[PDB]
Amino acid sequence: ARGPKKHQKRLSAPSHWLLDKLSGAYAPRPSTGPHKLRDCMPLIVFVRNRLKYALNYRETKAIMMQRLVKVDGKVRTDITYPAGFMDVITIEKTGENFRLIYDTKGRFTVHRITDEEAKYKLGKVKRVQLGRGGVPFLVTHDARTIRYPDPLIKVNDTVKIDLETGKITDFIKFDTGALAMITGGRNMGRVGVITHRERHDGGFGIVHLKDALDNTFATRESNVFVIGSEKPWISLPKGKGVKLTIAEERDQRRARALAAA
Amino acid sequence: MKLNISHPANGSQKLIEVEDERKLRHFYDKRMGAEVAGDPLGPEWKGYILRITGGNDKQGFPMKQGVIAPNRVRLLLSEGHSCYRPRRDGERKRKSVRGCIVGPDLSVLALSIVKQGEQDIPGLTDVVHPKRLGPKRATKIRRFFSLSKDDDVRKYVIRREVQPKGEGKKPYTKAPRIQR
Amino acid sequence: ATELTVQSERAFLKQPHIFLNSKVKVKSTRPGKGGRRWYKDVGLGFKTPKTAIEGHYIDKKCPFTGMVSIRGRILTGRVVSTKMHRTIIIRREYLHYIPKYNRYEKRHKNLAAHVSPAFRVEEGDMVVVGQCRPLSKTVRFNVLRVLPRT
Amino acid sequence: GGKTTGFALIYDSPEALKKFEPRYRLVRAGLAAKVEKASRQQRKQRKNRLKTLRGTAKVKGAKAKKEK
Amino acid sequence: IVGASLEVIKERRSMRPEARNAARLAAIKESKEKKAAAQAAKKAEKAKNAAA
RNA sequence: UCAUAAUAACUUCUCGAAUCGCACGGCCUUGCGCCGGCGAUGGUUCAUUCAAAUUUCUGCCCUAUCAACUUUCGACGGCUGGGUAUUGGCCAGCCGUGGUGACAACGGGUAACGGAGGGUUAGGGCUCGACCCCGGAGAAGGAGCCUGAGAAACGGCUACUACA
RNA sequence: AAACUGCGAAUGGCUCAUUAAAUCAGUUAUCGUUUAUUUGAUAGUUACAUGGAUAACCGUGGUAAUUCUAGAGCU
Ligand SMILES: [Mg+2]
Ligand SMILES: [Mg+2]
Ligand SMILES: [Mg+2]
Ligand SMILES: [Mg+2]
Ligand SMILES: [Mg+2]
Ligand SMILES: [Mg+2]
Ligand SMILES: [Mg+2]
Ligand SMILES: [Mg+2]
Ligand SMILES: [Mg+2]
Ligand SMILES: [Mg+2]
Ligand SMILES: [Mg+2]
Ligand SMILES: [Mg+2]
Ligand SMILES: [Mg+2]
Ligand SMILES: [Mg+2]
Ligand SMILES: [Mg+2]
Ligand SMILES: [Mg+2]
Ligand SMILES: [Mg+2]
Ligand SMILES: [Mg+2]
Ligand SMILES: [Mg+2]
Ligand SMILES: [Mg+2]
Repeated sequence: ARGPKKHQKRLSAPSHWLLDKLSGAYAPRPSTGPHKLRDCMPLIVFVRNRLKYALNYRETKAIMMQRLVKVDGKVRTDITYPAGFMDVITIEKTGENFRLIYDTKGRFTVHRITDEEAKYKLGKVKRVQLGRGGVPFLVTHDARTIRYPDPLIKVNDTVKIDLETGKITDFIKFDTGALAMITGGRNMGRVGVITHRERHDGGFGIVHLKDALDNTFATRESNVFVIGSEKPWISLPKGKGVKLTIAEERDQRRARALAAA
Repeated sequence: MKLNISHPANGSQKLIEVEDERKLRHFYDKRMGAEVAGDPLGPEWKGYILRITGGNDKQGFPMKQGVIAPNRVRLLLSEGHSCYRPRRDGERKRKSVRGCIVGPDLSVLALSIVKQGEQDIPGLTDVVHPKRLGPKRATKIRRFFSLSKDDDVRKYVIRREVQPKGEGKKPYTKAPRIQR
Repeated sequence: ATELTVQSERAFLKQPHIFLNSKVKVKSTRPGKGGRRWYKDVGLGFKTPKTAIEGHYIDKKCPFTGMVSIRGRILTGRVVSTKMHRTIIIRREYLHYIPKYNRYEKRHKNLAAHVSPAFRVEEGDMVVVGQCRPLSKTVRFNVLRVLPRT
Repeated sequence: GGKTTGFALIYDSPEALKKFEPRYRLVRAGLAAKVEKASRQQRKQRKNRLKTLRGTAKVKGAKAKKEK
Repeated sequence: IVGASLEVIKERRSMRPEARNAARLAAIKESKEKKAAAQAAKKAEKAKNAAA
């Protein structure tokens, strides 16, 4: 239609942002960056709508101009910067660090992390091949390209990133018995152990997982994200992604409420 | 039919009124950018040769160099042409311009002095006007004053004086911030 | 297929980038390297027919010894027309469901595909075709296998 | 009822208040004075009028003497 | 030019090289002593400040 | 016939920084000498992001007083090129005689933009959808083009027709 | 201030005339292509610094008429 779009209509924004249908007609329209538009976490939504540090749009950019907030150790100054999975958000003046990770309902949640854990990351690998001059390289899920990798590393694996020097320090193979977290689909946010994998020539292979409570589910290969073999490397949020049914949630809700008061 | 005479050497210009046609007969049928002798204009013009630079039609349209016609023609003037100032990138507009052949129809001629004559003009060649700006680039400053490779080009720049409105304070000096 | 001659045209027919006039003779098992006929394997459990590797025909649209890759849907049908040159028409039949009357009706569509000289195709035979890039105005599929006759 | 609910902001220093507060709130407290301006249409009308002048638009009376 | 009348321009272009040579020598030593003065001022001041 | 590498050559032929701002520092042969930090703006190739253009499968209302249609001057396919960001009867030459149809083609009507969906209800249905969300098209009617990463743009230009 | 240079003005907003396998819906492909901007990597083959123009500005004009423009002098 004679060029690219630059506006986002409210009621068309991604659902997992939890935006009220009233109070305006438009949406933040995340800018282009390392993460897809459909599944990203704009910085203005995080600062203003979740932490509630900034009252409105005008004061949200006032914080950013002071270079107070940074992601992955580098300061970002645009309010609609697309953050995504595994990203580390650090605010030094207030003194806490955040990691963007899904809960069991398929949306981003606030998750405190310690300073010692806020200095590394991990990401799924997308492709491995030879570049210009014969130098091997690989690219991760957040558009990080690194030259001279370990020849044992193949596609679909995960690598631990220093995030200070951008160097791979250890990796996990993609095979049965690994611990994985889902990033897309209806089973979004669940955590399980890979049971076995079935492949179909012509694309769209599927993997079968198993929950901690002996529940079973399946997903496409593009939505499985290995985060460990045992004792996952990152710190999982509260609930650990067990996906209680609706019956237990109301049972747990009243039990917790009456026990406290 | 008025005449616009300019003196590039002295930087002076003047406008005169001419109503007698036989003095202007020798200008007819000449082309834009040609050489003509100013003798028929008057006794004071002896020894002068003039260059035809341009003119304006009676309706106000200007002369355009490169089109051979005594009448005026419609053209599709693009960017970089003479009588067109585009308002937008890539814009092309159709306009009308008058030819480069001198004729009785035009209202004003523009011409300049090429060679000085023995006599002087009362209001044109008896006065001079100074230049406005000196050189600003580094190499041009060196060439103007014939300095050597290392002669501190900073010290040789031209600086004028200006004073405030009514403060009663002393005037100060202004300099051109040498580039390169 | 039946082809009288291989070079029967204005130009000279040859596989691209297969060099044929070398002073020194070297014998190699590789298909295209030594200077002999080149061919590839399509995949998806499709086996190269014997006629392709040892034949002399030249075709730039055959999935074997050609410059076309097969990717997309795989379909089946019955041939109804074989009266063009290296092109056939297949008939596909299915059943459409009408919800109000709770029963089905018959429908059919016609498809055009490219047939290689490796196969020999007659009327009323079942074939398996694979999708490829547009080869003509109405040809987007290529013949892959000919099912045995009853 | 006899109950009322609102919002409150507490600032570290008076200078920090004027740096982050919107101007319209300052006028309410009396700290700052109001801005005097013309109507929205008059400002727009003047803006389009200056698109027909090129260079030193402040004074443009030099063309009054062309008619003599 | 408006900045300098004609007598100024030819006076500056026709200045004899001896005057120009003196100017270079006068300027080169002026900066050298200026640089040396700043060099000694800072090195001594940091010593007394550190001591007291 | 992928990534990448090597050899013989080629080109009105590219790119590989003559650009800008803060800090005032460190060496000794003390020369208006040498070295040194963090940013801005650019730059060749690969990757990513917002995309865009084409493309596979199946699905639309009434009408036979519409039963045969398509190829003058491409209608279906083969081959060598031309053109395009690329595939392609998209176009130019040469050679075959094909393609759709009673499982409703082809043509005529539509007080017809399509869809998510609105109204009315035992179940099965009937009817409406210009209109806040998504996709397409247009700026009085037709055609042509400049600039640019992106337009056959009209709060851009050129011509004819109709108005003024 | 002015003016040159860079970027945007191809998004929004309005309307339903044309359109009956066409638009469109769900589902595939690009091993058949272009891509400003954003993000991550990445290029050893006079020099202590090269050359001519032009606008703003000064000054002289034309036409009943327009966001029309002429010729002359600086950077
Ligand atoms: Mg695939
Ligand atoms: Mg290759
Ligand atoms: Mg071809
Ligand atoms: Mg038939
Ligand atoms: Mg309808
Ligand atoms: Mg209609
Ligand atoms: Mg509608
Ligand atoms: Mg209507
Ligand atoms: Mg209404
Ligand atoms: Mg109208
Ligand atoms: Mg542009
Ligand atoms: Mg349009
Ligand atoms: Mg138009
Ligand atoms: Mg309008
Ligand atoms: Mg418009
Ligand atoms: Mg920009
Ligand atoms: Mg633009
Ligand atoms: Mg629009
Ligand atoms: Mg309206
Ligand atoms: Mg870059």
